[PDB]
Amino acid sequence: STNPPPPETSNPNKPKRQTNQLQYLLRVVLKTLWKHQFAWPFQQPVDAVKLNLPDYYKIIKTPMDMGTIKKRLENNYYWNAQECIQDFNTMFTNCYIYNKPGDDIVLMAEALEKLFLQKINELPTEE
Ligand SMILES: CNC(=O)N1CCc2c(c(N3CCCc4cc(-c5cnn(C)c5)c(C(F)F)cc43)nn2C2CCOCC2)C1
Repeated sequence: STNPPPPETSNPNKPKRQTNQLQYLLRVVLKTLWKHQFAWPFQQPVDAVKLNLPDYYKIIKTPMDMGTIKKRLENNYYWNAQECIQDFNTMFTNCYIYNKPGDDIVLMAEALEKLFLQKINELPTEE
């Protein structure tokens, strides 16, 4: 099997805006998670081809990763902060759906999600 194309990251047919919450999600949330010791499995789409996992995209039909989230934030793809937050949650849920609980990949996702929830609990009120 090939990999699927990555999720769409740009759409010139929908309106664009910048807000302080989206700025916070790119500059504080994404930046802090990206530099984490355990970020590297989530920084790009799961490469089922290189990792020889033929059933990954048979099980995971809504893939998401922090490289896509990065690109969507940079392209002003999100109108609402909640759209981005939902993408982060999809990434974590995909990991918990596919991977063995208590094993290395899941432990790494849990560490990132804890940090994610801490930063989101400090999401600034709309400017
Ligand atoms: C968020 N990532 C994610 O959800 N994933 C899906 C499942 C997965 C991944 C890896 N990773 C990730 C870490 C790097 C890695 C490296 C190799 C590898 C082996 N040799 N070389 C040169 C590299 C392999 C291997 F499967 F090919 C797998 C993986 N494992 N699993 C499964 C875990 C259950 O058990 C079977 C493998 C990603």
